[PDB]
Amino acid sequence: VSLDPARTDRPYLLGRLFAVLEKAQEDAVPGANATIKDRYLASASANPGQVFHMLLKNASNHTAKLRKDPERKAIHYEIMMQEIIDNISDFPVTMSSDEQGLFMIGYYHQRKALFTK
Amino acid sequence: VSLDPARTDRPYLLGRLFAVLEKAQEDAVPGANATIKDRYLASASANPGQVFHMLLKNASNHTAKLRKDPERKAIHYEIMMQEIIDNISDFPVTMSSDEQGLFMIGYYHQRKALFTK
Amino acid sequence: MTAIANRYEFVLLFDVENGNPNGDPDAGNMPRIDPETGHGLVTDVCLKRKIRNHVALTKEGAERFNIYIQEKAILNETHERAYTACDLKPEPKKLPKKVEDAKRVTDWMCTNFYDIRTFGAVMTTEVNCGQVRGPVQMAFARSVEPVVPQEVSITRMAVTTKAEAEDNRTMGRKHIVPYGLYVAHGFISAPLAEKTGFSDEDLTLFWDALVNMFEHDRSAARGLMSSRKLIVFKHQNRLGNAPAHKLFDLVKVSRAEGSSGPARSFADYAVTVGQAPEGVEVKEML
Amino acid sequence: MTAIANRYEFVLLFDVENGNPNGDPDAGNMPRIDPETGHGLVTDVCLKRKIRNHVALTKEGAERFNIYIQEKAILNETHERAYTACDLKPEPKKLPKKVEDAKRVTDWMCTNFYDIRTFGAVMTTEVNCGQVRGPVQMAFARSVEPVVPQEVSITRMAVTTKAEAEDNRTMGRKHIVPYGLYVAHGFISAPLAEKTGFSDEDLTLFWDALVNMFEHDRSAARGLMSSRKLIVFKHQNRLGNAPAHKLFDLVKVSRAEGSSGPARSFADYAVTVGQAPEGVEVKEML
Amino acid sequence: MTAIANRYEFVLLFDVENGNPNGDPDAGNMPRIDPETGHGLVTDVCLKRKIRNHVALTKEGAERFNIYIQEKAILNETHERAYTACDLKPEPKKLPKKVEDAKRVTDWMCTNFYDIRTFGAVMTTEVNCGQVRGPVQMAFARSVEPVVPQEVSITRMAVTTKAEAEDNRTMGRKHIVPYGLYVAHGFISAPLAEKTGFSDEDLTLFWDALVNMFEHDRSAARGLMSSRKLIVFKHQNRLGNAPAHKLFDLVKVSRAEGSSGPARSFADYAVTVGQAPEGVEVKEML
Repeated sequence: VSLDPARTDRPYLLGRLFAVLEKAQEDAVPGANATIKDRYLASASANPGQVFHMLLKNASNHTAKLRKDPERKAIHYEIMMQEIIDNISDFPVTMSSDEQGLFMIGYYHQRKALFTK
Repeated sequence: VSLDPARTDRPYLLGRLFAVLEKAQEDAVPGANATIKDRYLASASANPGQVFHMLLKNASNHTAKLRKDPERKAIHYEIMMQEIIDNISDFPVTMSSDEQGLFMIGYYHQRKALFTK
Repeated sequence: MTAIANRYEFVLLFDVENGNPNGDPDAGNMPRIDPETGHGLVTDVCLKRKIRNHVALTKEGAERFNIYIQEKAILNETHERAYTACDLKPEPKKLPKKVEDAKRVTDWMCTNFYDIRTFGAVMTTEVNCGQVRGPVQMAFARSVEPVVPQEVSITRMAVTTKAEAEDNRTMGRKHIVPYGLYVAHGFISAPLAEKTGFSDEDLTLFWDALVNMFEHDRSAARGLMSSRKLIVFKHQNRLGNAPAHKLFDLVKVSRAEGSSGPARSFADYAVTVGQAPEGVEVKEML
Repeated sequence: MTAIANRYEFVLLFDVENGNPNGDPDAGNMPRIDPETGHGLVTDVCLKRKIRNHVALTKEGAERFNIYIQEKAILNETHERAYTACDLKPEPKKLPKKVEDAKRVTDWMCTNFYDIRTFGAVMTTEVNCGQVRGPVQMAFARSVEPVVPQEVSITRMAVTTKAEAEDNRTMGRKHIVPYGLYVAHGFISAPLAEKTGFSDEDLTLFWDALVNMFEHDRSAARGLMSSRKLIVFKHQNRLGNAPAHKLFDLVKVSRAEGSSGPARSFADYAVTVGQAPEGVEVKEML
Repeated sequence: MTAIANRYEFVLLFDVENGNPNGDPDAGNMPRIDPETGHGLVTDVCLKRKIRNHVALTKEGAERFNIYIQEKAILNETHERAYTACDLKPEPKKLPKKVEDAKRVTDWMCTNFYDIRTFGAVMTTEVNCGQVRGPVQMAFARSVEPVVPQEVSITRMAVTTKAEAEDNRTMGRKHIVPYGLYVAHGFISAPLAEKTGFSDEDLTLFWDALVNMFEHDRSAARGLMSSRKLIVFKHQNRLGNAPAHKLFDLVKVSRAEGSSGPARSFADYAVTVGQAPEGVEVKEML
């Protein structure tokens, strides 16, 4: 496929993490008018180290809301998050323009994969 | 990039400590509708100095309970906790957002390792 | 209905005990907190809603004291009523061409609706009535110290709909704040009051609503909520004699001596009020 | 339905000896506690369940005193019973299009289900019936001083299932609070009673249930649980004559003189009731 | 009009608590942020509009203190007024050929309208009045530390026209900056003041507007905004005797000893101002 789970580039991994968090929020809370990409994309790409922690808090809450129901995907997203943050030593304080482009590329690559039936 | 036992960065150590506390709790008290992560993750990072110590006494209770039964994990868990505690000079009253992101990174790094093996 | 002649700022102190002061629609129903510092929050919208409820309850929808934002009310029908009262034919999306007609239609509802007269409203819709800024308005309430909400798991011995596994138990959950003392700031402006006709009796009713705001909104989730202090600064001049931030700092709340653990009652705090500047009168309404 | 014509505030004192007043579904069925301080908690839901059980035991399904939430009841089926009584066909998820019909359905539901009439309910399922806030509300019961739950391990002679590992003397456990005195607050609002028909006979039955709440709730999990005091503040007029927190502060519970060790009997506590404001009548049922 | 005879530079410090200092029209309504560092931004036009509002409020349309842009006016009508007051025909899309009259119309515009005289304006339209550069200029305000805008969900218990659930029959959005301390730079040019007539009374009124800019700008979405520091550098001669960047570097902002966690009040920042160069006088009493 197009997604490369072996890239291990910090912008790419952050984009993938953002995509999986958005998918988790979308699953946990259907019908919401705005998704994570609509709200925190600007802040996330501006200073990831300042907002990714709260994004992860919200993702944890969303996964908690999903694990209770007997249909348990929640665990799958949690393992994805373990793997993605495994390769990050620390969040970047700022991301360069090309790094932001790679961030968006990784986000879109991860998002399509999670849409597979 | 993976768990570094020699990171000696206070937010990272706090994240690892929270991960091990959560694992010990879910080992000692199975079937909980709400794990300690869901309940206390945000407060742990926001105000470590106010909530970690009570988590620590609860962890001591869990370690005693687990050690009472013939099975063991909880020796490995309590030695982990003590080792992490020595390096932490003191629990901050409040942490900056970047510090909280590092805390989340450390928590996930520690949590992944506990699953392995 | 002469408008007020002074500029007011006030500070309201209320606290919750084993309750959910304001749920968060996004974070499930967890009480609103600051994700970075952990302090609790209560949107000014919630306090304005409680004031509206108290006004509706105490005045029983008397003349000139109706609530514009009422339960399951249809705002466009209210706009149609206003147009009919003013004897105008509403345009599909637009105010009356003449300024006089637009002013009349806006003023009718600015007069015979209390919440529009006080907090203003945005009324541009398929039936357009304009805008009002409102003289009175409040900021977000913020807890003095971090709050640690606790999820309370509760079970139900009945079931909703028959099914394979459903007569059968089901598991729910509650969110509560063990305790938290919230501070809310507010401002009242004479010019906007002149524009909207905000009268003195309206101000007295507003104070009464603030002091007795929570006494009638008891519910299963809200727990015990009460208002503890209400300091109002009255300026001698219509435009004011001191910056608002200077006045808000006169009221200082801190831990009472001896108390060392997390707060669990209003007795754990000490509240002091300083001396106001020359042109400002300070009243401890509560 | 002649609704009550006053506003009430009551505080209830009950204690548990070598028992589990309310098990925590998360902490392995341990008694609920406030983790930051250790004070025990008993959710208002538990007290409401006990009141419902007492009402069902005493009235035994009278015409107007059925309980809407029972062990062997499917709520949606009960909702369908209301629509047929009102001669309506339930829309799959919405209320009747005509507001009068919806009011009829909700009033019918309140008329014959005592718990809906008292504590209110949420009944917006597929067979929608609306909502009811309920005049009577209660807050979490909180122990006067910290409790120390204990785990007691127990053994069984029998083995549940044939297991080759069998001797398999299974080790069960019970969670026990050596002693704890709990204080529970509550409110009754006349405005909501008027909207549901909460009458004076209902109020007397509620007082009776509070007095005899635990006397028929004996079981293995709970030890000797009993209610000790019940102070009722009846306000003179439809709305309050004093803030609720002021009334609750009158009932001061303090350690009895001559007691220094950990509390182990109600004699270790002394309860004193202060002077109620001029507009409030205080009567002591226990 | 005796124009000012000295060059000025000033630095303004203001902060917002749980507010939205300036929304982004093309990105929902989020507060403007630097797209690479996350620092908040407030456009100069916003501060200029606040100054205009303060002038209009405090002068009530007095003579020579009108405001050009005002609020939902037609500027071409103002240009027609100017032409009529000068006895000229505004028929051509160009300025009058006679340079004297072309200057007379613009001089009338500057004399009558305060914001034209202060900030300048472009009046090249169907009816043309020329251009004015504006003695007073101010750059973008920029927060001293990165801000994290927060989207707050809010509901409404009323519907505009009709809802599909006839459930969250209305869900809104509120953007707030938990805290941010912004720094705004500004310049005042003597030659341009001499061209337009910006006098000393105008400068005093401008200082007053800067100091009390936010005291009457309260709104539901603004939160609590306040002006904290205003340092004014005055040069001894018309053209000035020190580079602007040198002066602004004298005002320094740092966290001081409150480094614990995010900044949430002006007390978390320390402001110090150094000694001005030989020919510059720094007055900070404002």
